[PDB]
Amino acid sequence: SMSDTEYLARAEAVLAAVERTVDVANDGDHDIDLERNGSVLTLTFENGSKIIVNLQPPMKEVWIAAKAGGFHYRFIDGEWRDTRTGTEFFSALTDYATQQAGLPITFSA
Amino acid sequence: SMSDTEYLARAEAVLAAVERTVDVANDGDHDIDLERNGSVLTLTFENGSKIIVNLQPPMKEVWIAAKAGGFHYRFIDGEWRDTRTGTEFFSALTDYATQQAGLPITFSA
Amino acid sequence: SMSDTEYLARAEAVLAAVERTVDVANDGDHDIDLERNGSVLTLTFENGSKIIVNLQPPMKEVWIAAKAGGFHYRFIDGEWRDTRTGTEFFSALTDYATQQAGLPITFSA
Amino acid sequence: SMSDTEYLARAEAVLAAVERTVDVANDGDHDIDLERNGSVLTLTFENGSKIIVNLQPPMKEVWIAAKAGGFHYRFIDGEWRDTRTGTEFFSALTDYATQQAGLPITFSA
Amino acid sequence: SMSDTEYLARAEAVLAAVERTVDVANDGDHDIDLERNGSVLTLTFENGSKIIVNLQPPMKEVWIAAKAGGFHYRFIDGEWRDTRTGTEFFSALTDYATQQAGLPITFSA
Amino acid sequence: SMSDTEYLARAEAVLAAVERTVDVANDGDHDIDLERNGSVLTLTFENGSKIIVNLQPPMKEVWIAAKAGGFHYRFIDGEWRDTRTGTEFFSALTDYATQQAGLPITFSA
Ligand code: NA
Ligand code: NA
Repeated sequence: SMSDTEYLARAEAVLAAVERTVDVANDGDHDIDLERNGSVLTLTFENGSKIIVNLQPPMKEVWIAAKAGGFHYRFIDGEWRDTRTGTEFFSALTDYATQQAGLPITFSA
Repeated sequence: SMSDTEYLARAEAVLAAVERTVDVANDGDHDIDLERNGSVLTLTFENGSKIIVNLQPPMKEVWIAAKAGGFHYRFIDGEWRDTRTGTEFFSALTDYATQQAGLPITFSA
Repeated sequence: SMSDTEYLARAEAVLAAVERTVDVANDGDHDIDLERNGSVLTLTFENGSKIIVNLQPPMKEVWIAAKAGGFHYRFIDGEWRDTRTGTEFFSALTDYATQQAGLPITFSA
Repeated sequence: SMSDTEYLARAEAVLAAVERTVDVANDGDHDIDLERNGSVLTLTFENGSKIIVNLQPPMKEVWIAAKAGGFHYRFIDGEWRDTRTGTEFFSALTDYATQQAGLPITFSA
Repeated sequence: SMSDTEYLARAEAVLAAVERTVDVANDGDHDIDLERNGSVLTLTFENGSKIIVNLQPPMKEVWIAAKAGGFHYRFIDGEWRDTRTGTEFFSALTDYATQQAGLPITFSA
Repeated sequence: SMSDTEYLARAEAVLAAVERTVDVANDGDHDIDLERNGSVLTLTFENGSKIIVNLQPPMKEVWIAAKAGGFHYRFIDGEWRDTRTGTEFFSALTDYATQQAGLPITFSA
């Protein structure tokens, strides 16, 4: 269809925030491989496991694919919420990334 | 009633973004006449046609009046959407302004 | 549960905006006592009356307690709205604080 | 020259913030006439006195003209500061507007 | 050294804004190939020419490489400015991209 | 003097960001005691050590007091920088907090 730049600005800002937090983690005790390609951010942990954060423009969503599964987030009333459970994006990502890093990594707005 | 400054801040920011993009277009190949008076932004293209972007505070809306018609936008879940079709504001305005300028003008958040 | 940092960032920003406006009022003709403790902002007016603005994280709300009563606000479609009447936050607070100060204090996004 | 949209976005946001605060004041005890024309905001107080807030793009400035005089503000290190005294914009405007309204009006970021 | 997330948030936001504007241009009369890889945004115009916008973290800069040359921008007093001429980022990019597209493309904050 | 609300909005936003990150850390493996009183944020780690982040309005600064010492930050060209070394705020705080928690805590804009 037509690009929705209001959606893209918000969704791209999520990818960027995630990348900055990983950069900080990598300054310290972490070694997470990070790749940003198009609208896809791929994190590869030291144990070889992965988390991908990406855009789904057709539903104006941001998605996570992690060891725990695949989760979809829509921006509703000021924040990104899991379309099934309502769980807020950064809290879920923190949970999944901490599981996979074996060392806390704290994502926060 | 009482002024809703949260609405006004968002709606005024739309008018301002539209004006900046037109200013840039006017630095280049365009000659669009721009007038900002109160909460009304009037664009007059070289062919004499017009687009008006204005506020409708009673419904917390931003409106377009263009050759294509009159469209009303409400801020829902992080963006300005056409109250009838759901089309996002800047994508619609891009379409209408490009029709009337005869040369692409690209509005974007 | 888990801290919702997207909610907290927005709600904390309300407390901060309220405090800045009171600081400005206090530079001039006002003498409002202000206390910020945790997620609770307490305003004590010259006549001894009070307004408290605080967070209610379980419902992702910001609350007012004032002479006029207790009001609850949720962030819906870009702004903080009274969960019962729909009244926008800063307009309501302006009303209540002006009643209690006996001199206009203007809160605005 | 060429329009500086980064400057214009910041400077226009000042005009908009000033207008919202006046709108709130006008909901209450004030009757300030407000006119926004192009990049010029004219406030006319009940006593007939005036304050104008406007843009000066050639120096990327925002200016005040008030009873107290004419003051020029540049954005330096995160805020708008008087080019002669360093006084921050909203604090100065609060001072001047309160003088002219005869009733406190509190401008705040 | 250590990742500067305040710099990265601002610089990444430039890349994202540029990409959104190109997306809009591509909805209309343009066909610009866009690739985002790491902190590098590559635009390939219909005539085969290129513009790259990328990060230079060691000096907290954003760079352009275009037909017109290589330009470096630092964030100073609220905006991205050419380190040699002071020209603001989006105005320069508009100039270079319009040269290379042969059809106006308007970048704006 | 007069309250500088442009400074206060930026400085308060630092305190709020720090608090949100600690809240997230506390959802996981951490137990950091957090107290926000006025413009002072006190963090008490499990080993009894402390970090305080607070405002210094007279110089428009944000300060850290940590085991490593006392550091002062001013907002210059888009970010908070150590007035002696130029080190950016969140990178320094990450370093100090990680030292004192004994488990990485990642602060990021
Ligand atoms: Na919303
Ligand atoms: Na700055």
